[PDB]
Amino acid sequence: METLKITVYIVVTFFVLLFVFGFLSGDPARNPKRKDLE
Amino acid sequence: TTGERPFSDIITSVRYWVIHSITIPALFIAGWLFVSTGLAYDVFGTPRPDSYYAQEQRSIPLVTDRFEAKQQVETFLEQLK
Amino acid sequence: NSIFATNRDQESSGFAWWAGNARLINLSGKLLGAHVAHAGLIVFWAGAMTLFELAHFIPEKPMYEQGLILIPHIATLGWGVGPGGEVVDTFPFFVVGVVHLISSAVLGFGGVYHAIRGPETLEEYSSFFGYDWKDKNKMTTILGFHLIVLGIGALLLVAKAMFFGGLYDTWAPGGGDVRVITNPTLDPRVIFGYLLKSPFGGEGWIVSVNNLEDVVGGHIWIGLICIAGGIWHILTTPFGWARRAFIWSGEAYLSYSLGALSMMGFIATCFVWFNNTVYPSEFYGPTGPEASQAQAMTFLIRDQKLGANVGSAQGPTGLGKYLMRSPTGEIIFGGETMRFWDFRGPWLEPLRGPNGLDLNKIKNDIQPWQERRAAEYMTHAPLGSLNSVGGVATEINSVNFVSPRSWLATSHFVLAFFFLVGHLWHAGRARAAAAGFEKGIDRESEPVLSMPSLD
Amino acid sequence: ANLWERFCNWVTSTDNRLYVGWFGVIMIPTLLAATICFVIAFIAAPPVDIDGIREPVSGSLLYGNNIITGAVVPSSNAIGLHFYPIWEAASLDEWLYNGGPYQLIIFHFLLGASCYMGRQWELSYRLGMRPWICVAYSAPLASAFAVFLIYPIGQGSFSDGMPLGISGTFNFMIVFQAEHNILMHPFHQLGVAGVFGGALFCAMHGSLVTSSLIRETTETESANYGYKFGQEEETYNIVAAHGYFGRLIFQYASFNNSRSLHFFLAAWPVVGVWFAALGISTMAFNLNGFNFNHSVIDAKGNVINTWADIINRANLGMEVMHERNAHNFPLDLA
Amino acid sequence: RGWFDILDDWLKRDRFVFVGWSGILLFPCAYLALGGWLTGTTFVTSWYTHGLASSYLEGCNFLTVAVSTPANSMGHSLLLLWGPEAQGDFTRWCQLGGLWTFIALHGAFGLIGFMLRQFEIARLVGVRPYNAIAFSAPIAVFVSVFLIYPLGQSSWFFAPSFGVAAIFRFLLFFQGFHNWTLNPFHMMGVAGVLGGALLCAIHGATVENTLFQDGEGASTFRAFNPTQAEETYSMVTANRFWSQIFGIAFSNKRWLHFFMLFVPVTGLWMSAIGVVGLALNLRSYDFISQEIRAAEDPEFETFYTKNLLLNEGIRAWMAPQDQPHENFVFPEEVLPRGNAL
Amino acid sequence: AELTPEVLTVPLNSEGKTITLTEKQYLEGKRLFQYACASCHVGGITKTNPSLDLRTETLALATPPRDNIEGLVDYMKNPTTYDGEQEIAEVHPSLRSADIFPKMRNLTEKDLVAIAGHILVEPKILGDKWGGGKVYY
Ligand code: CLA
Ligand code: CLA
Ligand code: CLA
Ligand code: CLA
Ligand code: CLA
Ligand SMILES: CCCCCCCCCCCCCCCC(=O)OC[C@H](COP(=O)(O)OC[C@@H](O)CO)OC(=O)CCCCCCCCCCCCCCC
Ligand SMILES: CC1=C(/C=C/C(C)=C/C=C/C(C)=C/C=C/C=C(C)/C=C/C=C(C)/C=C/C2=C(C)CCCC2(C)C)C(C)(C)CCC1
Ligand SMILES: CC1=C(/C=C/C(C)=C/C=C/C(C)=C/C=C/C=C(C)/C=C/C=C(C)/C=C/C2=C(C)CCCC2(C)C)C(C)(C)CCC1
Ligand SMILES: CC1=C(/C=C/C(C)=C/C=C/C(C)=C/C=C/C=C(C)/C=C/C=C(C)/C=C/C2=C(C)CCCC2(C)C)C(C)(C)CCC1
Ligand code: OEX
Ligand SMILES: [Ca+2]
Ligand SMILES: [Cl-]
Ligand SMILES: [Cl-]
Ligand SMILES: [Fe+2]
Repeated sequence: METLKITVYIVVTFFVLLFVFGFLSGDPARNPKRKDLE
Repeated sequence: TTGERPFSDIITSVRYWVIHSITIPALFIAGWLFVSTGLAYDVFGTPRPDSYYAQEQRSIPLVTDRFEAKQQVETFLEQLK
Repeated sequence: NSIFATNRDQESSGFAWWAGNARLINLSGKLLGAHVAHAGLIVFWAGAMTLFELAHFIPEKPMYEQGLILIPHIATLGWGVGPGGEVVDTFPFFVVGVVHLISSAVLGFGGVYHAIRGPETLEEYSSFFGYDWKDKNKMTTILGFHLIVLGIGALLLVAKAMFFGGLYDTWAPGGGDVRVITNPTLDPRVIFGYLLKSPFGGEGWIVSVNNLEDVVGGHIWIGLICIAGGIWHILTTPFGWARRAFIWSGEAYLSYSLGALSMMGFIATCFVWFNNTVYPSEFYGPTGPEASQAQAMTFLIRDQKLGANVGSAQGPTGLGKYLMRSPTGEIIFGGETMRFWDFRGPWLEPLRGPNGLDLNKIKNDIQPWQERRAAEYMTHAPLGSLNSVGGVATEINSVNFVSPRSWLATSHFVLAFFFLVGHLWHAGRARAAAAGFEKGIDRESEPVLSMPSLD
Repeated sequence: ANLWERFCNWVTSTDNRLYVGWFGVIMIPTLLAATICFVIAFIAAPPVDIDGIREPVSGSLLYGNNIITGAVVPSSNAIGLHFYPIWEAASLDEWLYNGGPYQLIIFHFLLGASCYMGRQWELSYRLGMRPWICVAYSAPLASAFAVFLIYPIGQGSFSDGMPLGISGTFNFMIVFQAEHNILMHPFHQLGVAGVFGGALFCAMHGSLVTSSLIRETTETESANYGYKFGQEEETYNIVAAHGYFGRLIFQYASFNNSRSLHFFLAAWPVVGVWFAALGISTMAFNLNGFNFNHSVIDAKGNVINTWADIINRANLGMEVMHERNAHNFPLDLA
Repeated sequence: RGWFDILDDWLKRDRFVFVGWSGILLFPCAYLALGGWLTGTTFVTSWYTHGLASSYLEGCNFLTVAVSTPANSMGHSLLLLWGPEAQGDFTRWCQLGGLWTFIALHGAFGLIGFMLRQFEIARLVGVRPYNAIAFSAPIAVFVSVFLIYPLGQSSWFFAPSFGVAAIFRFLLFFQGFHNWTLNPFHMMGVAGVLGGALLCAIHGATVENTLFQDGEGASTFRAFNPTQAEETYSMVTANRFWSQIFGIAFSNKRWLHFFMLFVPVTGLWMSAIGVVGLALNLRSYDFISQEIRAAEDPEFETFYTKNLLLNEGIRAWMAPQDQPHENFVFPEEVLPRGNAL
Repeated sequence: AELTPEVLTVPLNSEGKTITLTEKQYLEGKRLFQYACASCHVGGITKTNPSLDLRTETLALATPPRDNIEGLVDYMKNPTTYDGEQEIAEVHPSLRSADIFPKMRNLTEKDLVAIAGHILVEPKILGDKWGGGKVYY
């Protein structure tokens, strides 16, 4: 169970970091019109 | 447009409100008096607060006979002393 | 001469009447007006409602029996009450109400002024009070002023608790009373420990705060954090990473605040439903868990008086009728209230030992005041109809009661929810508007038409 | 371009058959976990002690259920609102007895569905659309949050969350009526107007547009071939449609502005269902439906029953029977 | 030339309220049904039929007022004012529940009138009569629930009474006595209603969020013209969005709108069929395999058996007051109850 | 039916003496009962001990008898267990315990008589419903 817990924690952390860094990676610019929004 | 005068023209006119400052309060008051004189009870056969039961009974005057229903209700109404 | 002569129409603004307030986005003077006048409305309500409550208040009768939500807030701050939350003086309630109501005239005055008489835009009048939503430095500066203002407000709670009479403490030794807090918790491991705990059962995140020392110390931290952050924002401008992360516009900022207020609303809902420390049950009525626990206490007491050995009484299912174990072994009340074993309250804690409810204390030490309180709470459970018929849904008319906890939880859930909807609406719109397609697709330049087919 | 840049480009790509996106990076694993656990549990899970009284309820197909009676059964009342992941159990056998699958499924589902909503915003932004489809979806989403999370919170237990099954749903509904008189609550009433109205307006709109399709086909072919995907011109005569509906009621009850019409189609069911969700979410804190029990009294003081009192008798029947072994004390307080 | 054609001309004139031949049936029947309901809920009792107060006059509110069904002893009497029960006495007629048959029958003919109006107007304007066709669903529902159902039961007494709370009672009765939630015909009905509301919402939202920019206003409603030839929103963009979000999408607007007709209409029709079965107590009450297992095995429990215990509660607790003509007396000791409650 | 003087005539004591309550007295008693008692005694039952109700026959068999005005007034000043054996002011609302039960604090002799009057009159109106619980709702 300890191994399962750690495995899930790492998995969840991995995807959450994808979400956060993903939306930090110039998201307003990812549209088909006005890109320079900073 | 359908040929009649627009509602917005009618309900913003002096003629309309002259007519309806009489008729609206009159209908409203007639309704009030239909109830306040107790006529509403008599027309519809609705029990007044003192007409659901005779003094001691706790049994509902339920109609149990299709064709003598008229008489049964009449009997129930007599039993209200 | 014309009805379209002003800028206050769809023809000039691009917004219909039902979106009328959107005409104010770049009219900083009238917008200031709207905001100050609105703040007036909030203050007016705090004032008028308190006086309404007081006029209707029978001081010896419990507050929670009287549809009060504001007097309980004032009482929790230590004003007007003594031991057990008894009302000793209604005048502090009168003062709070009057002063809010008088202050609302001033805000209302200034709001009306700025909205219809004062300068429509502030930029040509003053570069200090004027602003451009897109001016990132000016935005963080005003944010900064307000952060300092909020920091101060938090320190005012601290001041009240520490120097100006204290706060109502339901946990006060020997019974609930107003207590001066002399040793606020400053240890960041305790304070930020709350922020890191699970929101789930038996943990409850910040809603679990259970002593005034933690509450007061938390506000010392919040006060200083907010003041430091206020200074930070007046002295800095947003870093590159932040510039590229956000949308920079009035509507975007509105949307961020909407998401924040939604979150806070949901938090407040849970706070008033579960917490009996900053929402004392003396003032707000028992929590749902509390009243459920209180029922079990009540029948444990009655049946034990009759000769029942409550520790050994086996219920129909095999579990103890009065007492059982939690999943980690603590002795807890039985029946459906098994779910509520995380409940903690001053009437119950004296019966608690290291392993949970203590059979010897239950047999020997239950005081008449505990019996009274459990009975009171069991019969004031936060259940009732919309028309304020107290009790279960099948209860007959007789008792005029809905718990303040229910009024406050339901209202704030509804508000938190619509505020999330508002956040989505304005966040989506702000994105669309910044990118330039909030009004629809350019027929001559339809983006999907330049994309390859999916299949 | 570095590896992270390429990854971000693929994630947010408008050319993927199914859009991924950042909300999708959370949505995909959470929905797959919920779905897989749901399917395995619905087929093969052993009985679950939902009410914490050591009286296990069988939900799965292999343990004697059909499609209609089967469910993933809520976690134990002994658990309450405690977080019960697999790793908090001594064994899978314990986790199963206590209704662990239910927690795993509902939490992954709620997170996944919340991200489904974000994903709808996200793709709209990538495609240069207006942003509010996600706002419409917030209505059913809010309703799911109400029955799986908010109700459990208010009542103190996930054992009171809606079961993941057809008969389990009906159970939830009947108990809810007994305990909240939901029928007599104006927010549920708004919900009904929302869904009856939604279905009415769905049928109405569908019938009116169908009624006014421009002739483009012969009798030996489907009228649907008269419209070609992506054509510029409208496929029906809205003037004819309006001319019919305006005469059916009266001219001004009929929409002539298609934008106004389609906004109304969005708003009516969405607003009604937001209220439905708020009904459940506020009844979660026991502010219940109207109670007119014994509201009508005669001159002597005799109770004169109304239909509300008859409803109350039905509610009592539900109340006294539900969870027949769980209550030891006279009042059902959660 | 000729009175019929002259009458036809006048009936079909384009006025604010279209009349038509259909109006001769529709207007009086709809008016009397609505007026019957307002009159009964305002002034009329249910004391002699049900032992119930049912009007504002007696102290009921909007939620509790009703026009109640006649007593069970009336059977399926038409209960005409001049019939052998009321014998032309208006007051007695009201007290016997005559307004219930009044509203049901005038309401039925009014519905016929409305659907004829849908046909009449469609023919005159020159559109296909799909709106009338769609209206067959409300008609199937009304007829099955307010006519067929009580006609299979003992009397009109068991039809729905016309009232908010009264209708709620009808729902709960169907749960406790018919196990109506278990019925797959009701389930299809639920699917059509919820699916219809879903389609309504999703289509409305989709159009409103794939609009072309056809004006400079931030409020986008003005930028539409009733006579414009062009689609106001992008079908192509809508299709891509849903294909990528959900996996499938409409590509054909005509199919889309026909499907919007099909779903809620079919759903209502299915629920009507189930109610026709319930007229005869032909319920989906039980699963036999479940009952055989449960009877032999006192540890076997499902949500299905849990719901039947609730139903048994409903029947025993509601029956004596809900069915006063039966004169049920259930001693306290025979009432099914779990522990404590 | 109506609320007659006959209905409002209840035993004043155990010796056969009665008082006729005024309509006003009854309504005040009902109001005060709701105010101070119904949280536990709604409809004639007792929520914190359902074994003891407020039915006339039950009050008649209490010690001392409680099926009359004077017995009920005495109960409201100095409540006892059903056998008369223990004084229960400390856990039951009374004038004697108006300090810990504040809703009792300003009740006069006329107030208690009114409450007592309501308790004896209710069953004469409601029958089995009074003290009957949910079965009779
Ligand atoms: C909190 C609520 C609130 C507030 C503070 C405002 C504020 C404002 N709105 Mg918005 N609005 C609101 C809600 C609100 N609105 C709602 C609910 C709708 C939909 C009906 C609208 C629709 C709308 C539209 C379409 C427009 C506005 C506009 C405006 C601004 C100019 C109004 C004007 O020119 O007055 C002219 C009216 C008067 C002079 C009549 C008197 C009004 C005063 C303020 C009443 C004061 C009463 C008070 C009791 C006085 C006591 C004072 C005492 C303290 C001494 C103003 C800042 C306009 C705008 O944006 O300007 C550029 C605009 O076009 N509003
Ligand atoms: C946080 C908000 C809040 C809360 C929790 C309460 C709670 C309470 N109030 Mg107070 N009050 C408030 C704000 C609030 N009020 C406001 C804004 C006013 C000005 C009208 C008042 C004025 C007031 C008076 C005069 C009284 C109370 C009283 C009461 C009590 C009885 C409530 C009742 O019976 O409601 C009945 C329930 C309703 C009327 C239902 C409201 C439903 C609304 C209309 C729907 C809201 C949905 C949402 C916001 C709409 C969004 C639409 C969407 C499409 C965008 C209760 C303690 C009474 C009391 O006991 O005083 C001692 C009393 O006499 N309140
Ligand atoms: C958000 C609040 C707010 C803000 C930012 C402004 C901003 C402005 N006001 Mg407006 N006003 C307000 C609210 C506000 N007002 C209120 C509540 C009233 C009613 C009293 C007014 C009545 C008013 C009038 C009649 C006029 C203005 C004017 C001005 C302008 C110049 C003011 C100045 O010279 O400052 C310098 C002022 C000081 C240095 C003194 C400040 C001392 C304050 C009062 C005490 C500080 C304590 C604390 C922060 C108060 C917190 C209160 C809180 C609890 C609510 C500027 C655009 C003028 C204008 O627009 O010119 C055409 C003008 O004629 N205001
Ligand atoms: C109303 C309050 C408020 C607002 C609106 C802002 C707004 C801003 N701040 Mg300031 N800040 C504040 C208060 C506020 N601040 C206070 C009180 C302090 C003192 C501590 C600071 C100290 C501060 C610093 C040092 C910085 C900012 C920065 C910024 C900017 C970007 C922030 C950001 O990206 O957040 C979004 C957050 C992230 C992108 C990080 C991820 C956060 C995780 C994923 C969320 C976890 C929270 C969870 C959901 C719930 C909480 C519980 C949790 C503990 C478990 C933005 C202008 C930055 C800036 O540009 O300054 C010039 C910056 O460097 N702020
Ligand atoms: C089209 C309009 C319309 C329709 C369809 C109905 C329909 C109905 N009414 Mg309503 N009614 C209406 C308008 C209408 N009403 C209006 C305007 C009023 C206010 C005056 C009323 C007031 C009213 C009351 C008070 C009642 C009804 C009732 C009824 C029901 C029974 C009627 C009956 O038995 O008639 C029988 C008569 C006919 C069907 C007419 C037949 C005429 C034939 C065709 C003549 C035959 C001529 C022949 C061809 C000649 C051959 C010659 C040869 C011998 C050589 C039925 C549902 C009753 C009901 O609802 O009870 C519950 C009831 O009590 N109605
Ligand atoms: C201001 C009203 C408060 C919002 C309430 C929620 C209703 C509107 C949102 C529904 C979401 C549907 C999904 C998206 C559908 C969608 O995409 O809509 C799009 C539609 C048109 O978009 P536009 O871009 O033209 O306008 C919105 C902004 O850009 C401002 O111009 O938005 C509106 O019409 C907003 C109208 C608000 C004005 C009032 C709305 C009426 C509701 C009032 C509440 C009364 C009911 C209470 C009684 C029970
Ligand atoms: C802009 C605008 C608006 C708004 C407005 C506002 C929101 C405002 C306000 C306002 C306000 C917010 C106000 C106010 C006020 C107040 C006052 C005026 C006061 C006062 C007071 C007093 C007089 C007092 C007294 C007393 C005392 C001292 C004691 C006890 C008793 C008494 C109570 C008697 C609107 C929507 C229309 C629209 C258009 C624009
Ligand atoms: C007073 C008090 C206290 C305390 C408190 C505290 C100390 C606090 C806090 C707090 C805090 C410290 C907080 C917070 C927060 C945060 C947040 C809420 C966040 C956020 C974020 C966001 C929203 C983001 C977003 C995003 C992303 C994710 C990525 C990209 C993009 C964006 C940017 C959009 C206590 C409990 C002891 C007790 C009682 C009282
Ligand atoms: C039965 C009958 C008849 C008849 C009758 C009629 C035709 C009547 C009528 C009637 C009517 C025609 C009535 C009425 C009425 C009404 C009312 C009573 C009303 C009301 C209302 C209201 C109260 C309102 C409200 C509301 C709503 C709805 C919603 C929104 C808001 C509000 C809140 C505004 C005849 C002689 C043939 C014969 C025998 C029997
Ligand atoms: O777990 Mn499911 O159902 Ca809510 O109330 Mn208490 O807990 Mn049980 O009883 Mn009734
Ligand atoms: Ca203009
Ligand atoms: Cl229990
Ligand atoms: Cl159950
Ligand atoms: Fe459409």
